[PDB]
Order: sequence, then structure tokens, then C-alpha cells
Amino acid sequence: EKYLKSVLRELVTYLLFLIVLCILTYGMMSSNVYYYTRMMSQLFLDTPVSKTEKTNFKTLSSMEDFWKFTEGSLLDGLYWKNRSFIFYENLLLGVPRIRQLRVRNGSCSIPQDLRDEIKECYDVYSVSSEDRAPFGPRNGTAWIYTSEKDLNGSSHWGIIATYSGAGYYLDLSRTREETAAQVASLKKNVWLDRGTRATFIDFSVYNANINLFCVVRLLVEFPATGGVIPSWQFQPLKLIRYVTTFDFFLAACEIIFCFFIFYYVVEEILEIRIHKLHYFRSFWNCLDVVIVVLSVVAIGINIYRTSNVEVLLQFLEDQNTFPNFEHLAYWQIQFNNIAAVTVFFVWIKLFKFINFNRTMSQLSTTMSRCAKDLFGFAIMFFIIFLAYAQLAYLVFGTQVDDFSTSQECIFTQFRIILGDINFAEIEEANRVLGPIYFTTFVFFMFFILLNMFLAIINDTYSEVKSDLAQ
Amino acid sequence: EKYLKSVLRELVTYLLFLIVLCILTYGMMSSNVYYYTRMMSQLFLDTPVSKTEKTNFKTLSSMEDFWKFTEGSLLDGLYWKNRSFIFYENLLLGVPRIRQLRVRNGSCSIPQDLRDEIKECYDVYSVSSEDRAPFGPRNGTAWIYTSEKDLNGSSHWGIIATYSGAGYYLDLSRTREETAAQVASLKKNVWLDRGTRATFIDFSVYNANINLFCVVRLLVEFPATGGVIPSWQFQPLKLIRYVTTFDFFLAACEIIFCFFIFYYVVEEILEIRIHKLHYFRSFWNCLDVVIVVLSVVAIGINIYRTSNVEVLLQFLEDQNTFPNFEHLAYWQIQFNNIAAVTVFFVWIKLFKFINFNRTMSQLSTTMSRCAKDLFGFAIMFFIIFLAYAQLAYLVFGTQVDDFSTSQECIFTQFRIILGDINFAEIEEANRVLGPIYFTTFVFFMFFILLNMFLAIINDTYSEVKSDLAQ
Amino acid sequence: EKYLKSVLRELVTYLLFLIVLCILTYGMMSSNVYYYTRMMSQLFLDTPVSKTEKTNFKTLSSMEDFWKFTEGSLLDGLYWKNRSFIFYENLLLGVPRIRQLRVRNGSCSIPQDLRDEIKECYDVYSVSSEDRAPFGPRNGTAWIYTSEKDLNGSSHWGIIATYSGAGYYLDLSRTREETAAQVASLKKNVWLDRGTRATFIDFSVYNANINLFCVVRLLVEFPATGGVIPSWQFQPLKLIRYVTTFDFFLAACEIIFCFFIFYYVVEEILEIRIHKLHYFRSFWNCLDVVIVVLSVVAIGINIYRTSNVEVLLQFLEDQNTFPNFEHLAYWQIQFNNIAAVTVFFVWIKLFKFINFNRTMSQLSTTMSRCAKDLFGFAIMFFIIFLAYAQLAYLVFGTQVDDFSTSQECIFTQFRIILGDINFAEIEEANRVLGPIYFTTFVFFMFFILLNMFLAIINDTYSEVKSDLAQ
Amino acid sequence: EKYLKSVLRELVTYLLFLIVLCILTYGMMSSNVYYYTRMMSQLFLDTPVSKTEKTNFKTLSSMEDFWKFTEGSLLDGLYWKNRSFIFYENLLLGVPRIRQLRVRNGSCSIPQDLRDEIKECYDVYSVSSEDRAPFGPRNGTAWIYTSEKDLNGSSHWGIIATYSGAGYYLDLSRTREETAAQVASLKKNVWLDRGTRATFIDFSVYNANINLFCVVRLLVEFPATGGVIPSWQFQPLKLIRYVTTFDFFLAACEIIFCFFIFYYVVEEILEIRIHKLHYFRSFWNCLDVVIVVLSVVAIGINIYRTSNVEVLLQFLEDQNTFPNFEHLAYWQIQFNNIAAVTVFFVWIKLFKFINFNRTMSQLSTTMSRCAKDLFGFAIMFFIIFLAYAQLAYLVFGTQVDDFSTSQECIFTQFRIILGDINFAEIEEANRVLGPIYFTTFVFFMFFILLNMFLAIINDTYSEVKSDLAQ
Ligand SMILES: [Ca+2]
Repeated sequence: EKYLKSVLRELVTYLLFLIVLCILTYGMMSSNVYYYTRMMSQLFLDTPVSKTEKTNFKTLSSMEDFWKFTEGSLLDGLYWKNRSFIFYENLLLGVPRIRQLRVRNGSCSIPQDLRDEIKECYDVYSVSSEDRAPFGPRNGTAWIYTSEKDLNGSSHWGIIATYSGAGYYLDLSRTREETAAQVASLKKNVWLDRGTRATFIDFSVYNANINLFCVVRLLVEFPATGGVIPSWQFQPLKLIRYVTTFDFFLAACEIIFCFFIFYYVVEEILEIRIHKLHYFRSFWNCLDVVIVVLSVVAIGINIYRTSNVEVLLQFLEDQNTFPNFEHLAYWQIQFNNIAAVTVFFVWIKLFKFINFNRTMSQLSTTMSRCAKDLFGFAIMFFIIFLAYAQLAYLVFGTQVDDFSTSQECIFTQFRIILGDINFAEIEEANRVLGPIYFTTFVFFMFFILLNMFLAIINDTYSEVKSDLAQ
Repeated sequence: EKYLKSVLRELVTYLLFLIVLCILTYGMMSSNVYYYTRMMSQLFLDTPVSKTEKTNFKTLSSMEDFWKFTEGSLLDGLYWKNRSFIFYENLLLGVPRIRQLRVRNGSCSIPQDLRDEIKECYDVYSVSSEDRAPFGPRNGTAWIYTSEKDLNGSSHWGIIATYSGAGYYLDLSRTREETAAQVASLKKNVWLDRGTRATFIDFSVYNANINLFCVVRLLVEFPATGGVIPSWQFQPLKLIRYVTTFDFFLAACEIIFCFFIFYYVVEEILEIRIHKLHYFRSFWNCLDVVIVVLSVVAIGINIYRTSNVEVLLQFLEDQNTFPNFEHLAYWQIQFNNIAAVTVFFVWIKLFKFINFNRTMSQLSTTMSRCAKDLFGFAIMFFIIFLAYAQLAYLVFGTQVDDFSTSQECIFTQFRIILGDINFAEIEEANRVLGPIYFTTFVFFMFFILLNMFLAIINDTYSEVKSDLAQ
Repeated sequence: EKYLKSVLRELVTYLLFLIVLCILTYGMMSSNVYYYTRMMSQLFLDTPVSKTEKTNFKTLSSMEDFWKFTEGSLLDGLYWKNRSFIFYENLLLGVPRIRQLRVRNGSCSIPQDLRDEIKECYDVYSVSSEDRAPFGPRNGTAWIYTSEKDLNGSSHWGIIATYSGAGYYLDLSRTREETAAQVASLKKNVWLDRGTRATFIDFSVYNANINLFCVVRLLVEFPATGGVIPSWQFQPLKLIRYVTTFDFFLAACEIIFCFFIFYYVVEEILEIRIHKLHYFRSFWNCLDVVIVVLSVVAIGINIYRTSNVEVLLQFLEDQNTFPNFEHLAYWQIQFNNIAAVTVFFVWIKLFKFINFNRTMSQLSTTMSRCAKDLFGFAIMFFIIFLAYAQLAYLVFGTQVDDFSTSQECIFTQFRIILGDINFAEIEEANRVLGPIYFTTFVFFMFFILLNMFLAIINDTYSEVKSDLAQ
Repeated sequence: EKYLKSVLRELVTYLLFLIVLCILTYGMMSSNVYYYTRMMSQLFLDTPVSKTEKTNFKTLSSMEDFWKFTEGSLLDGLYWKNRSFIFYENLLLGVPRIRQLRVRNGSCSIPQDLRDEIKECYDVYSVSSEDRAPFGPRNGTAWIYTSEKDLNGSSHWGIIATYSGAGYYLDLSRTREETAAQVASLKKNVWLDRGTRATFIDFSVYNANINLFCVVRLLVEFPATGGVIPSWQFQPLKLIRYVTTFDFFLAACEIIFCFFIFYYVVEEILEIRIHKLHYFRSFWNCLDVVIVVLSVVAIGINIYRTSNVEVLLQFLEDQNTFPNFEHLAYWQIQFNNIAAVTVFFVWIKLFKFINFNRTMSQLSTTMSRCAKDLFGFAIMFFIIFLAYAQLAYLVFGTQVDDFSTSQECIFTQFRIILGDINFAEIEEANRVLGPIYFTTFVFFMFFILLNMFLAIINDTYSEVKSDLAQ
């Protein structure tokens, strides 16, 4: 009877922990936030670059389109008629910033055959090929290289390369007329030319109705082959924490969560000190360790982020400067990811107390007894899966977007297995190998290989049911 | 022999009942009705707001677009050249009505940090923060709050909030010139401003060729974050019933259905009294009780709806007023839902007489024998399903429309399992966690977990067949 | 040895027959024909109604759009600059024809409540409500009713109704200027009004390069609820057969096919005369009877169609008339359908000689021994399938296009099972019952019920393999 | 121990070989190449033909659109302001070339019935119907036929026909003004008329930043039924190889790969000389032979291609000519295809050393024992699959794009099985047979026939596990 009562006590404690965690994670969420970013992104990406034009920021194709956007839709969205409100609600915080990364002329070598017709070549962006010399009129921060440290920047993982936080930057103005003049001055002096490899536009807004910031980042990359590759980022933040009663309730819930985390840390360490050799012999102990580690990491990230609020205080002293909220947004994204993973893994631990009756124990035994063969056939299946992915990358890699990178081929093959196919592009890219690849993949994966998993599961379930009937 | 004859008599009676119910439910449906609403919705939602503009009602983005629609496409669709026929057949009944819901300034608290730059804040719509004071010129019903009781209104479940039936309303006119003047007067005095949270446009039409009304409701919501969220509703009604011979035939069928339902009620009550100890132990008795309860609820709703025809009589006395058919449309929708569910559950009861031979009995035994294990593994499977849904909500909640609400995540995961995927948006929202979530979900759900249902069914079928073979 | 050699002889004869049939059916096909209709349909449907307008023929919405098409894109497509070639290759044969079907005023009864505001009502199209009296100026065939017999017409199965071959028709002219004048005269006198229920535009072209006709039919329906429902039909024909060497080769193949069919008829009749009582005890005999009946029907249709070449001869005598090729196109479509079905069923008969070794016999025994239970569970599964379809029709019937008709619901549910879903529209139509219907359908159909077929097949295969190992 | 250590040595050697091959195949790929072709194709295809027009090169519909493209978007893309750079990076090499294929008047025979109205007919393109006589002004190479040998051309496999390398060609100029004059002169003299059957536009560019050429080919076909069928081809080439350090590293890797291939060839020949009769009894020996043959073919193609760099040398002597890189592009495509297949098959051989423990051996034995029955049921299943495909071709062949060719039907049926359906077009093409075909195909294939594969696999797995358990 002691075992059942102890299990019930553990179940009740874990249920309380689960309710606390769910309350926290839904308190840090709301429907108000999705439409915030939806309207912001629509305004800044979906609006045509100009009345006559049709291309938006989403469909930029050249430097001329980027200049039209910068002098056009961007200024329309940013400034609303001394203080701007991106809508009638969202105040524009301070000043926007524009930054570019540059590459040296001669960072690549032209073949000796063509040196008579081609004199200048610019390599793809890299830390080695980066340009750090003044150009243009050399008047101000837009024409002089500023290091990452002096710019208080950080690296950004772009579509085709990873970019540093340094470059040539200009701080725009509070009003539309001044910003337009600055942008026109930049364009006249040819700010963007052959050496440009990336450009960033950063600005943040604040919504007092719901007490949420929004950090915006627009990146346009200029590959060595010509054209542009636009991208965007809209990240809401809650820098100010305690403004309402629900905020204090969530603070209390967070304190309770920290108490629970410390209690679990102590409990797990106590058992580790005795069973350390065989502690990882059970999956539940590994799950408990993962949960506690993730929760501790989340707590540490939260503590670090809460002390970074001093950047907001610096901005509030003088509002004519650029508010650097990129680090806060990055750490908020990291915290959200870690909290989501912790919640997911806390949910999975519910299987520990799910053996109510003989049926649940039957199913759990079937699933545990089936893992050894499932892993082996997973290796076997994924060998062929990766062979097919490599063939697809080598065949359609340069033509089809779905196969443009070795990682994207895996996702495309998963989608094809599910039923989300784009066979027209595959057939267009290669009229002989495209159809052969598609047909053979579909056959040997959907029709045959996918059924080995189910055969293993079926045999294991039947064996377990026959055995446990005793 | 008595058992077989009694079962045959029951089967014949139930076949007659099913035929009557199907006749009723298909008589209350026609192909003419779908194209009615199709043309109405194409006229009002799909037409461009103006000749130069591209945005329609479906794609409104701001208060300016809403004003352009109200002064533009709405008047074009409403008035066709004293009486308006909306294509050439649908008489416009009475006048339309426009109603807005409002919020008080100061219903939220600004953080003390930003009180020097922001003075006014309006909270999200709620009954507590609702505004009930006059504004603007204070001339008429458009500038004074009218309660739900005095407005004969009712609540509406919107996209982002549930709204009351009160607010500030104006009754438009019969002709285009008067309505345009009223709308221009509203716009000049700034009817919509920071405090607006919702707006409604209501009107109904009548088609004499097919004898059907159409109650229309256009709702535009104004979130606290800016922008607009349009929505619509086109609900045909049949207030006048006995016109043609088929209508009298359907009335006779309804009388027969009522007699059948009374007979079944008496039979079920007698069986409950006789076999109180075994009634709820059988699934068929539960199905019979569900069917009888749903049919009684449908009959009650129908009786209430017929007594509600008095609203049409009030309108017919004076045609210069607004016909309030919202309640009739709501109850028609409820009746349709109840009747559809009753039909569905009446169809399922055919399984009672489906045991013709050994094959059908074996199949039914197999289905009823694995229900115990199917429910347990359904619990086990849906624990992981909801864990994945919660992770998806916490990760893509603020970026992807498909995961914008906790309920939307479940439907999106069902669609992903089927094969309807939107992986591009998932990868765009999170380039690391998006692919991991998608790949792990697909693997652990489609490839492995979904096959446990199949293993259970296969093992149970084999066991049942082996047992019943002897 | 006797059985093996007789089977070998039968297999050789049937392989020759199959080769002949495949040769015929692929000789009556060519890639040249798909692009013929593709260009015709792109020219007539896809092109905008006018330079300023955006609506196509596919997106007509009112009588004004239809008039603009008739005076606009239609004349541009028809006439190319006495003889017109709809492209630089396809001669326009004779003149086009326009025909409308009409309904009487007062074919429905207005409710007594509204008789003071509505005086005229036109019912949906039917043979009883059809109008047969002159209207308008009463000058010519466009304003007088012409019966189906005198018009040499036939019924057409439209989208919302089935239409007769009678009505009010006008024969257009050979040149653009005359046709435009006729259409303008029709429009000025108000040819289309409240009574119109359908309109037809018929014309045919000839392409001498590939020796193919193309019979075109554009139908626009005018429901009693307003609006228009466009539809089209492009049917290539081969009236002139024996021109090239391949045509004579195909004639020889057709003669060989008739000889084979007579031989098979004689064989089957001889077998029936001996085993008439138990002849239908075998599936292969039923397949043979089906094949022979379908082939005889195809031969009869071909003989009827060849005699119907006299219509072309009548047209060729005077080219200033309307070539009535509608019957030839209808019979060509019927012949193509019957030939396709015959080819499909001839392919299936290849299973008779597929028992090469023990593996094929094992699989055939498994499939035949499984049909008894597969049919029973098919009935069981389709009862629930039809219950769900009826619920979907009653719930989303008036809002969603995919559920607009009772037959559309079945196809939509099949598509949903496969993975082709449109959940957004379902959720929009009903925000409570939509999600419930979708989720419950997906669960109980894909997760559970679809696996009973698979369990039955697996058990039968295992039993057959265990038995035949003896 | 004797077997295990030899297997370990073989595994290590094959792992080294696999790493070398993967290094080579990923060194011949880069993300920079996908966006190269992406920008090129967006510039030339997606760009509107003119400011007023909407048709692209992808949506050409007639000779007028082709002329507008040639005088419009093509010249805008080609020439950027003596030397042109398609972007600010990609130099235009030499001059473009325009070529056309032609057919004789009278290559077909008109029926005697219509010879009084039609005088000229042009057959579909073929080597027999090809025209080879001068036309037009007869001034220069654009109006005289040049054979394939004298044009240094080669055949091209188009959408509706295979085309020779001969025809009437004009070499365009280096500057926009001269090319526009030449194109206008061609258009004025009616270069394209009834006899035209195909047109090609060829040009290549070079990117010094990434050292990659791009051979471009735009083909517009003119069917005998009218209209145009555009198509395109963008193929990057690495003609110049030894420039950077990574290039020398890849050369060393290629030398190592050649040594490995020679060693494997010797090893396999040694075993063949001994096991001549039973060498093919093992699947692994067949895989080794396939790998060796494919690698040798790839090496031969590479040797042929490297010695073919002389074409670039000829062009570099005089840059005022047309650079004929078509053969180099063709052979690069062939080499890429063969290398991809070799990589795929090299990956599959990893299964030989995958028998680590009892689980992997059991899975491999299950897969091996299945092949006998799986092949038989594959024949059985594909008989019905091809019957359905033939029926679909005969029914929807002339109406639906997905069924336009007998090969397209197979791919469309695979897609339908997966879940990628276009049921709307199928139902539109045939309203009776379309739904029947779709429903019966889905049922008999997805619900029933696809489960026999799984039944076989499951039964074999259970048998193998029971046998090997003891
Ligand atoms: Ca699927």
C-alpha cells in the first residue's frame, strides 16, 4: 500500500508542477501578439514599393528595387502624421539604422585567360574578404568602417552567409523629411555598388495598449552572382514586466516554478549520488535530468535577460538615438525556444503514471520492447533516405528551390512522403531523371520500406499480448 | 422464429423512420441555396472597394479601407436602379444598420517609465472597459450608447473577442443618395477613432422566385494593436413555409416524424423502467437516448422558431425600419446543426440490423472487442499529440497563422498528418526549431505511433476470427 | 500437358487481341489533339473580356459581363483577318449560333404577405415553366419559340438543370462587322431579361494540317437567384477518316478487331449453351460477357457514327449556314468512353494467365479468398462514410463549394482521406461543427476504420500461405 | 576472426572511398550556383514582355507575343549599360544566335472534300517534312538553309517533337541598337510564318566572381494547331577548373578516386575470373559491377569533356562571334547525372557491412526473403495500375494537362496515390467517368491493393523472426 500512496503523491506533485508550468507558458502568450506582428509585417512587406510598381520587399530583385523601397514604402510605413506611430497605436522608438557589409575588390583571382576583359572581381562575403577601408565622400559613419565592438553589434545568420556586426552604418532621423534627405544623399553618392554583400534596416516600436515592444530587422543580401535575397524578422518583446495584476500572478507562478526546480534538483542529485553507475540505465532518469537541466538553463537565461533591461533605461534618457534591442530579442527567442522544449518534455513525463490498468501496461510494454528493432530499421531506412537525398541534391540542386541545399532535400523528401509534392518543377528540371527519381522514391519508400516499421510493431504487439496473457 | 420476425418488424419501422427523416432533411436543402449565398458573397466581399483600388472587403487593412468600402462597394451592391433588387430579384428589406462598439480612454495603465511620451491607452475590448458615454456632436443614436435590451440585440462570437449587442448605431436610408450622405456625415465627424473595437453592418434581402430570405452580417474588428480583421456571414432563411405543394408534403412528413419521435420516447421510457439495471450497460440504448433527446431538442427549437415569425409581421407593417432577423438566423443555424447531428446518429443506428451473416457478425465482434485497447492507446497517442501542439503554439504562435491559437495547432497537426502542409512558413518562422519540430513530428507520429492502432486492430481481428471459426 | 498447351494457345490469341486493341486506341489518340483544345480554350475563355476589364468567360458574374464578352472577346477570337481562321490554321466553319431558354412570368406563386411589393416571379427552369410565346420586336427567329424537333437540337446536361434543345435562336454572320451589328441589335432590344435561364454559343472549326474538327459549346446559366454560371466544352472530332496510310492501317486493325469480336461472341455463346445454369458462377465468364457486350456496343456506335457523316455533306453544299455537329460530338464522346472502358476491362483479363508459378497462385488465392469479408466491411465502412457525407451536406451545403451537392460530398471526403483538404473554408463556414466534423472524420476514418481492410487482408494472406505450404 | 578482420579492412577501405566520393560530389556543388540560375531565369522568363503587357516568356500564346518578347524583354535582359553584363557581374560572351526550323507547304494532303477552300497545309515537324529552300529576300544566313554539320549543331528533345541542329539562323550583334535593328528587319520581312515549327535563342554569360559560365537556351515551338509552347534551359558550367586551392584539392581527390576505381576494377575482375558461372548469383557482385561501370563511364565522360575545352579557346581568339557551348553543357549534364547515380549506388553498398548484430541480420533476412513475393505482387499491382493509366489517357487525354501523354498518366496516378490531386479538372473534363475513375482508383488502390505489399512484408517478418529466434 505504501508504493501506491507514494506513486499517488508523486503524481499529485507532478500534476501541480505541470499546471504551474502550463499557466506560465500560456501567460507568456496571447492572441494579441500574433496580429501585432501580422499587421507590422503586412505593412512593411506586402505594400507595393510604390503606387506604379508591383514588387514589394518580399519580391525585391535588384539594387534599384531596394532603393525604391527605402525611399518609398519604408518611409510610408515608418512615419505617420514630431512623434510617429507606425499605426495609430505603436510609437516609433527613437531612430532607425541602416548598415551595410562590404567586400574588397580583388578578394578573388580572375583566370589568366580572361584577365584582359575583366579587371575587378568581388568574392562571396567572408571575414577574410571583408572590406574595412573608407570610400565615397568619406564624410561620416556611413563611409567609414566601424568594428563590431564599437557598434555594439552581433552576428546574424543569413540565408547564404553568416554576417558580422560591423560595417558602415548611418543613423536616420525622427522625421520623414530628414530621413528622405539622408537616403537621397546616400543614393546620390552611390552607397551600394559592386562591393556590397548585405544591408540591414533596424527599428523598434512600442504598443502601450498591450505593453509590447516589436524589434524589426530587414536584411537584403547581394550575392556575388547579382540580384537580391530579401528577408525579415518581427520579434515582440515584454521588457516591462509588472504593470498589471496578471503580471504579479505570473511572477508568483515563476517563483513557485523556481522552488519546484530546486526541489527536483535536490531529489535527483540525492538518487544520483547512490545509483550513479546505473542511473542512466532507466529512460525516466534521463528524462528527469533533461527536464531539470533545461529548466535551470531557462532560469539562467531569464536572469541574464532581466538584467539586460538597462539598455532600455539608456534609450529612455535620450530618445534621439537608436535603441539597440537586438540582443534582448535574441535572448527572448532563445528563452522561448528553451521553455517550449521544457514544456514538451514535461508533458512526455506523464507516461510514468499512465499504467492505470492492464491495457496501459500492455501498450507501454509493447512500445518499450519494440525500441531495439525500431532503431535498427531506422538506421537502415535512413541510409537509403540519405542516399536519395544526396542524389536529389546532385540532380535538382541548381534548378529547384526545394533541393537548393543538402538539408532542404531531407525536408522536401519528408513532405513528398506525406503527400506535399511539386512534381512539375522536378520534371521540368530533369525530364528523364526527375520522373525516375520520383517514381522509384515513392515506390521503394511509401509502398515497401515504410511497412517494415509497422511489421515490427505488429509482431511485437502480438508477442507481448500473447506473453502477458499468462 | 419470433426473434427474427420481431427484428424484421423493427428493421422495417426504422427504415420507414430513416426514409422520412432523409426526406425531411433533403427537402430542407436545395442547390438553389448555395448559389444564392455565392452570388451575394461575390457581390459584397469580392468586388474591389473602388475602381482604382485593389483591396476588397476580404483584404481590408485599416480604417481608411473600411471607409472606402462603406462609401464604395457597399453602396454599389446595396442599391440597384425607391426599391432595390440586389441583382434583379433580391428585394432589399427595410434599411441597413451600422453599429460600433467602443472602449474607454484609460481602461489600461501605461508604465510609469513611458508616461511622459504616451498619455492615452485603450485596452482590448471587454464588458468592463466598454465605453458608454456620448461623444462627437452628440446628435442622435450614432453618438449615444444604447444598451443591448433597448437595441434588441444579442452577443456575437467574433474572431478575437465576444461582443455584446449594445453600442452606437445608425439606421441608414432606403436610397443610395441618403445613405451616402449619412456615411459622409459620420466620416466627417470622426465616427471611428482610437476607441473603436468593432463595427457591424446588417441587412437582409428576399428572393420571391425561390422564397428565401438572406440575413447578412459584416463585422470588422479593430484590435488594440492596429489594423482591421474583416469577417462576414450570409445565412439564408425560410420564414414563409406553406406556399407550394412540396411545402405541405414536408409539413406532413414533419408531423409523421413527430409521431415517430413520440412513439420512440414512449418505448424508451418503458424499456428504461423495465430494464433499469441494464439500460446504460449497452451502447445501443445510449444511442437511442441520444437520438430521442436530439430529436426532442430539434422539435422544441422548431416550435420556438415558428412562434418567432412575428418579427416579419412587425417589419411588414412599416418597411422604412430595420428588419431584425438576427435571432431567426441564429436559431435556424442551431436547428440545422441539431438536425444534421440527428441525421448522422440515425444513420449509425443501422448497425443494429447489419448482422445478416457470419461475416458481418465477425466484423462487428472485432470492432467491439478492440475498443478497450483503442481507447487506451488513443489516450497515450493524444498525450504526445497535445505535447507537440503546445510546443508548436509556443514556438510558431506569434508568427504563423496556422498556429495562432491553441485550438488551431490541433487542426494544423491533423492536416499535417494527412499531408496538407505549409512547411515554408514553419521554416521561415524558426529556421532551427521549425525543421526539427516538423521532422520529429512526422517521424514519431506517421511512421511509428500511428501503426499501434493498426497492430491492435490486426491482432484483435485475428484472435476474433480464430475464436469464432470454431 | 493438355491444359498447359491450351492455356498457351489462348494466351497467344489474347495477346494478339490486346495488341490490336491497344494499337487502335493509341492510334485514335495523339499529342496534337491536347494542344488544339488547349489553345482554343485559352483563346476563348482565358482572354480578358476587354482591354480595361479583368473578368474572363470563366469569371462572368452578371448579364453585363456576358454582353461584354459577346461583343468583345468572342468576336476577337472568332474572326481573324471572307474566310476566318480562328488561328492561322483553324478555319471557321459556317456561322455561329446563339440560343436562349426562357421561363414564363408567374410560373411561381408569391406569398400573399408580399404580393403588394412583388408582382413578377420567375421559377427555376423546367419543361413546365418554359416560355413559348413571342416577345420583343417579334422580328425573326430570335423572338419566336422554335421547338426542339424543328431546331434539330438535343438536351444538354447543365450545372444546375437539364435543358432542352428548343428556344429562341439567331444565326450569326460570316464577318465580324455583321455579327457585331446583330449582337448590338439584340442587346438594344433587351434580348436577355428576367425570364432568361440559359444561353448557348455554338460553332466549329477545322484544322487541315492535322485533319481534325473542334465543336465548341459555351453555356451561361442564369439562376433564379441572380448571377451567371459559365461553362464550356471543346470536343475534337475526326469526321474524315481515310486520308493517310496510318488511317488505312487503323481501318485494317478495326476490321481485325471485328473479326476477333465475332469469334469471341461465338465462343462465349457456345460455352453458355452448355453451362448456362452455372455460367455466371465464375468471375472470368462475367468478365468475358462484359467485354463482348461493350465491344459490340462500341461497334454499333461506330456504325451509327459513320452513317452520320451526312451532316458534313449537307454543310459542304452551302457554307453560309450553321454546321450542326453537336450529335456527332456527343456520339464521339460516348464512343471514346465505351472504348476506354473496354480497353480497361481487356487489360484486367490478363490476370487469367498470370498464374505462372506458386507465388502468383498464392497471391491470386489470397485475393479471391479475401473478397467475401472485404465486401462486408465495404458495406460497413460506407454506411458511416455516407452518414458523414450527409452530415457534411446538411452543415456546409449552402456555404462551401466542395459540399454544394450530395455527390460532391462523397468526392470531397475521398479527397480529404487522401490528403487534399481545404480546412480553411470548412472552419469559416462553421466554427464549431466544422472542426468537430473534420477531426472526428479524420480520426474514425483514417486512424481506425481504414485499418480493418488491412487487418482482413493480412489475416487472409497469412492463412492462405500457411494452408498452401502443404 | 578471419572473416571479421577482413570485413573490417574492407569496411575501412570502402569508408575512405565513400568519403572521397562525397567530397568530390559536394565540391562540384555550391549554394552560389542555385541563385545564379534563379536570377537569370527571373530576369529572362518572369520579366513582363513590356510595361503595358502582362504575358511573360512563360505565358507566350502567339507569334505576336514572341516578337514582342524578342524586341522587348529579351533585349532589356541581354544588354546592360561595348561590353554588356547581364547583371553587374555576368559578362555576356560574344553574340546571341536565333535559329528556326521550317516545314514545306504541301507536306500533308488535304481531303478532297475541302480542297476548294483550303489550298495549303503544313504537317507537324519531321525530318521528312523539313523545308530546305530559300525564302524571303534570300539575303544572308537567315533566309538560307544550313545543315547540321555546317552549323556545328545537335538535336534537341523538345516538348512535342525532337528537332535537328539545322535551320535558318542569324548571328545577332554586340549592342542593343544593332540587335534591335536586325530583329526589326527580320520581323518586317515576315521571318516567322505558317511554315515555322520551332525557334531557338542561345547565348552564354560568364561570372568572374565565382568562375562559372551559364549556357542559356530558349525554345518556342509552333504546333500545327496554332499557338506557341515556350520552354527554357539554364545550365552553369565550370569550364575553367584550376584557379583556387580548393580546385587543386578536388583534382587530388579525383586522382585518388581514379586510383580507387582501378583497384576495384582489378579486384572485381579477379573474382569474376574464378566465379564466372555463379558470379551474378549474388546481388552485391551485381552492385559492384554496376558501380565500376558507372564510375568508368563517368571517368571517360570527364576525359572527353576536359579535352573539349578547345571551344573556349576558339571563342577567346575572337569575341565578336557566337560561343558554341551547347555540347559542353550537354556533356556536363550527362556527367552530373551519372555521378549522382554513382553516388546513390555507392551509398546503397553500405548495407553489406550493416550486419552488426542479430537485429540487423534479422531485418536483412526479412528484406531478402520478401523480394520473391514482392516482385510478383508488383507485377500484379502494376498490371491494374497501367490499365487505369490507359483508361485515364483515353478519357482525359485531350482535356487535362496531367493526362496529356501516356507517361504523364503514370506520374499523375502516383501523385494521386500520395495525395496530390487536381480533382476539379478531372470532374470538369468528364462529369460521369471522371468521378467514377477517381473513386474506383482511390478505393481499389489505396484501400485494398496497397495493403498486399504490407501483408507480405508482415508475414515474412514474423516468419523470419520465429525461425531465427531458435
Ligand atoms: Ca497522404
